[PDB]
Order: sequence, then C-alpha cells, then structure tokens
Amino acid sequence: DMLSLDQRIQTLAYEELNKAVEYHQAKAGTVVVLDARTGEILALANTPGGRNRAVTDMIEPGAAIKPFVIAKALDAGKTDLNERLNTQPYKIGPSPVRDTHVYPSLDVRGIMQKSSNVGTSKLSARFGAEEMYDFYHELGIGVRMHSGFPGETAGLLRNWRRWRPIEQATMSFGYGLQLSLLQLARAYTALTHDGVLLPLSFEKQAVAPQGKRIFKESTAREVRNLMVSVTEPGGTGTAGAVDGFDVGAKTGTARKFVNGRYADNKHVATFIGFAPAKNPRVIVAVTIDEPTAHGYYGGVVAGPPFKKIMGGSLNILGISPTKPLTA
Ligand SMILES: CO/N=C(\C(=O)N[C@@H]1C(=O)N2C(C(=O)O)=C(CSc3nc(=O)c(=O)[nH]n3C)CS[C@H]12)c1csc(N)n1
Ligand SMILES: [Cl-]
Repeated sequence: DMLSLDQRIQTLAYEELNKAVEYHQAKAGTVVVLDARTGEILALANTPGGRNRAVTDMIEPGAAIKPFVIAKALDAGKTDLNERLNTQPYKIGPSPVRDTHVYPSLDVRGIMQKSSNVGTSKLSARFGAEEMYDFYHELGIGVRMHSGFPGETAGLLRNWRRWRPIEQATMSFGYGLQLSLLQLARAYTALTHDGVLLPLSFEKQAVAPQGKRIFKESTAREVRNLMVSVTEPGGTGTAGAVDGFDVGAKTGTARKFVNGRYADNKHVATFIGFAPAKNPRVIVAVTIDEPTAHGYYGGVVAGPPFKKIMGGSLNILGISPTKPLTA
C-alpha cells in the first residue's frame, strides 16, 4: 500500500482537535498534517462527523496569508530586514486599516511577530493589483486541489479588474479571498520547501515531486526565521511552541461573514506552523470554527492542539530534537 496517511498521526490529530473544539465550545474544526519536504498528506481530521471540511470548506485566511505577502515583498526587493515601517492605523473611506494595538513602527520581523495588518497592507501596496492577483493565483488560491473527495471547490480569487483600492489592502491580511485549509497548508510548502510550492499527494513520494518556484531559497529561509518569532515571547503564537524545537508559525483570527456583514461576534481561529524551523519536516495546520468559550484568537484556541499534534508528530516520525529538552 502506497498511501501517505499515517494512522498514529491521524489519530493524534483527531483526538487533539476534538479536545480543543469541545473545550472552546466551538462549532467545528479541521486539521491538516503534511510532510514539509514532499507534500505527502499525513493526516486529515474533521469534527463533528461527516464531510471533509479540510477540503470542502472555504475560509478567509486572515493573517495566515501575511507570510506570503512579506515573502513576496522581500523576494522582489521592495523591502528588506532593516526597514522600519510606519504602522499607524488609518482609513480608506469608511474602511479602517488597523491592528489590535497601535504600534508606531515595526520592522518586517515585528510585522510578522505582532501580526500587523497595517504593515502588511503597506508592503502589499508596493505591488500593482494585477501582480498581486497573479501572485495569489500561483499560491493556488482559486485553483482546485483535485484531492479526489466530493464537494471540493476551487476557492475564491476575485478578478483584479474588480478590485477597489481598499480591496487590495484588505486582501493582503486575509479579507476577500477564500481557500480550504488544505490549500492553505499547501501554500506553506513554498516556505518549508525552500521557495518551491509542492502539489501535495495522498501517496508516498520516493522523492520530492517537481514543484514550482515561488520564492528564492534565501527568501524562504529568511521568512521561516521571522516566523520563529511568532512562537517566542513577544509573538502572537507562543501557545504553539514545542519543547526541543524551534517552530515557525503564523496565527489567524477571522471575523465570519454572517449574511452581509463581518460579525464581531463569531470568529474562525487558525494556527499553522512547521518544525524543525531551520530544516522543516512537518507542517501542522489547525482551524477551529466559532469558539465560544475560553477565548477566540488563533493563538489561544488553535495553538494548544497545534503544539500537541506537532510534538507528537515529530515523536512519531523519529525526528531528533534540535535543542535540549526542558520538559
Ligand atoms: C477580528 O479581526 N478580524 C480580522 C483580522 O484583522 N484578523 C487579524 C488576525 O489574523 N489576527 C490575529 C491572529 O493573528 O490570530 C490577532 C491575534 S492577537 C491575540 N492573540 C491571542 O492569542 C491572545 O490571547 N490575545 N491577542 C490580542 C488579532 S485580530 C488579527 C479578519 C481578517 S480577515 C477576516 N474575515 N477578519
Ligand atoms: Cl521539489
């Protein structure tokens, strides 16, 4: 049998996912676990029972898309690692562009670490609309996965000719475009596989299949290091840190679109990360739908199951820790 599924990881993922969903009294949840070098899908878990939401359900990614805007800006030389960007909030007409805190300025590392919508939108604004549209398209947004499961759709990437000026701003921190958790996890292979986006596979891969280069290898390596700051003190994703490893991750918290408004009530909490951060072996992605108890942010809600799924996955795959254990 040549199937990529690993039953121990799949069982680990399902149990931790259901604990998190129950503890936060959430409506639903999904997990994807990938081989970070080949794109093999090691686990897909969904709750409550029924359809494969990891493949079928399109979500807005929120700040989980920010790593790719930051990488693109660095890759194209439109920013660097020492620029400090004014990150004061502002508005375009009625629409605000603001962070949860007012940071007067941040470098690119701070934009990632703090999850600055303002910083990301200003980096994105250095590109034209059609450029960015093509960029989201080559990340696979709007491109069907052909996983073999029914109910799968391509996702949403609106035509660039219809973008209002505010739209390109808000798309850069995860508004307006839609993708499945599988498409989102797939995009993170461009960061783990040294700039090369992988197709993903449900069968064991003897080699890493031929991918498509999105970023230079140096860009991917620098961005992975920025993402380690997310799980260290000062970042939004400390709940996902794993003993004996450096973890690059990104949190996301998206207001749900109820009828015709973005609810300040209901949220989707996402945590996606990879380890070992220098030479990744595993990607773990977790999305918790509408938590109602014990917090609703991505770090607090989906961070804890990420940490237990990642740590156990590395243990199951025999990945040696890169630094002394302290737990
Ligand atoms: C509620 O805001 N709605 C947004 C949006 O701007 N989301 C951004 C995003 O991904 N965010 C994240 C985060 O990184 O988790 C955060 C997390 S900050 C945080 N994390 C904790 O774990 C914690 O205990 N406390 N705090 C303060 C701010 S909302 C923002 C949105 C984007 S698309 C969409 N439909 N909604
Ligand atoms: Cl490859």
